[PDB]
Amino acid sequence: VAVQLFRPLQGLVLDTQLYGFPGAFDDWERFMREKLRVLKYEVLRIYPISNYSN
Amino acid sequence: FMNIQLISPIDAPILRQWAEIIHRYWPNPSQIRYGAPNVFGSANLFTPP
Repeated sequence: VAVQLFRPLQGLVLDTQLYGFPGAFDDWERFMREKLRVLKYEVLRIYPISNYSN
Repeated sequence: FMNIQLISPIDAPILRQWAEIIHRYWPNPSQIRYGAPNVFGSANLFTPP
Protein backbone atom coordinates (compact mmCIF):
# COMPACT_ATOMS: atom_id res chain seq x y z
CA VAL A 1 0.00 0.00 0.00
CA ALA A 2 2.96 2.39 0.40
CA VAL A 3 6.68 2.65 -0.31
CA GLN A 4 9.59 4.15 1.63
CA LEU A 5 12.07 6.33 -0.27
CA PHE A 6 15.82 6.19 0.34
CA ARG A 7 18.53 8.30 -1.36
CA PRO A 8 18.23 9.36 -4.14
CA LEU A 9 14.49 10.11 -4.61
CA GLN A 10 14.52 12.21 -1.42
CA GLY A 11 13.78 15.44 -3.28
CA LEU A 12 10.09 15.01 -4.11
CA VAL A 13 8.68 18.28 -2.75
CA LEU A 14 5.98 19.22 -5.28
CA ASP A 15 2.41 18.01 -5.76
CA THR A 16 1.80 14.38 -6.67
CA GLN A 17 -0.18 15.42 -9.76
CA LEU A 18 2.91 17.04 -11.29
CA TYR A 19 4.85 13.78 -11.05
CA GLY A 20 1.85 11.80 -12.31
CA PHE A 21 2.80 8.33 -11.10
CA PRO A 22 1.03 5.08 -11.97
CA GLY A 23 -1.14 3.63 -9.25
CA ALA A 24 -0.09 -0.02 -8.86
CA PHE A 25 3.24 -1.00 -7.35
CA ASP A 26 4.55 -3.01 -10.31
CA ASP A 27 3.64 -0.31 -12.82
CA TRP A 28 5.23 2.33 -10.58
CA GLU A 29 8.43 0.29 -10.35
CA ARG A 30 8.62 -0.08 -14.12
CA PHE A 31 7.83 3.60 -14.72
CA MET A 32 10.58 4.64 -12.31
CA ARG A 33 13.09 2.29 -13.97
CA GLU A 34 12.60 3.65 -17.51
CA LYS A 35 12.59 7.23 -16.25
CA LEU A 36 15.79 6.77 -14.22
CA ARG A 37 17.65 5.17 -17.14
CA VAL A 38 17.41 8.37 -19.20
CA LEU A 39 18.71 10.50 -16.33
CA LYS A 40 21.62 8.10 -15.87
CA TYR A 41 22.60 8.47 -19.51
CA GLU A 42 22.17 12.25 -19.30
CA VAL A 43 24.59 12.54 -16.37
CA LEU A 44 27.03 10.08 -17.98
CA ARG A 45 27.08 12.31 -21.06
CA ILE A 46 28.63 15.12 -19.02
CA TYR A 47 30.75 13.00 -16.64
CA PRO A 48 32.40 9.98 -18.28
CA ILE A 49 33.03 7.10 -15.89
CA SER A 50 36.63 6.71 -17.07
CA ASN A 51 37.59 10.13 -15.67
CA TYR A 52 35.29 10.72 -12.68
CA SER A 53 35.13 7.15 -11.38
CA ASN A 54 35.94 7.96 -7.73
CA PHE B 1 14.79 18.92 -28.94
CA MET B 2 17.96 16.90 -29.53
CA ASN B 3 17.30 13.97 -27.18
CA ILE B 4 13.61 13.28 -27.78
CA GLN B 5 13.70 10.61 -25.07
CA LEU B 6 13.43 13.50 -22.59
CA ILE B 7 9.82 14.16 -23.67
CA SER B 8 7.38 11.94 -21.81
CA PRO B 9 5.16 9.91 -24.19
CA ILE B 10 2.45 9.85 -21.49
CA ASP B 11 2.55 13.38 -20.08
CA ALA B 12 3.41 15.00 -23.44
CA PRO B 13 2.14 12.78 -26.28
CA ILE B 14 1.48 15.47 -28.89
CA LEU B 15 4.76 17.32 -28.37
CA ARG B 16 6.73 14.08 -28.68
CA GLN B 17 4.97 13.29 -31.96
CA TRP B 18 5.72 16.75 -33.33
CA ALA B 19 9.42 16.43 -32.50
CA GLU B 20 9.96 13.12 -34.30
CA ILE B 21 8.07 14.40 -37.35
CA ILE B 22 10.60 17.23 -37.71
CA HIS B 23 13.58 14.88 -37.44
CA ARG B 24 12.26 12.47 -40.09
CA TYR B 25 10.66 14.74 -42.70
CA TRP B 26 12.56 18.03 -42.80
CA PRO B 27 13.80 18.61 -46.37
CA ASN B 28 17.24 17.32 -47.37
CA PRO B 29 19.66 19.74 -49.09
CA SER B 30 21.02 18.94 -52.54
CA GLN B 31 23.12 20.45 -55.32
CA ILE B 32 23.12 21.30 -59.03
CA ARG B 33 25.61 22.32 -61.73
CA TYR B 34 25.76 25.64 -63.57
CA GLY B 35 28.01 27.88 -65.63
CA ALA B 36 30.88 27.43 -68.07
CA PRO B 37 34.25 27.94 -66.35
CA ASN B 38 36.18 27.63 -69.62
CA VAL B 39 35.36 31.20 -70.68
CA PHE B 40 33.72 32.88 -67.67
CA GLY B 41 35.99 31.39 -65.02
CA SER B 42 34.72 30.63 -61.54
CA ALA B 43 34.00 33.02 -58.67
CA ASN B 44 33.10 30.40 -56.05
CA LEU B 45 34.91 30.79 -52.73
CA PHE B 46 33.85 28.17 -50.16
CA THR B 47 32.35 25.66 -52.63
CA PRO B 48 33.78 23.72 -55.56
CA PRO B 49 33.52 25.49 -58.92
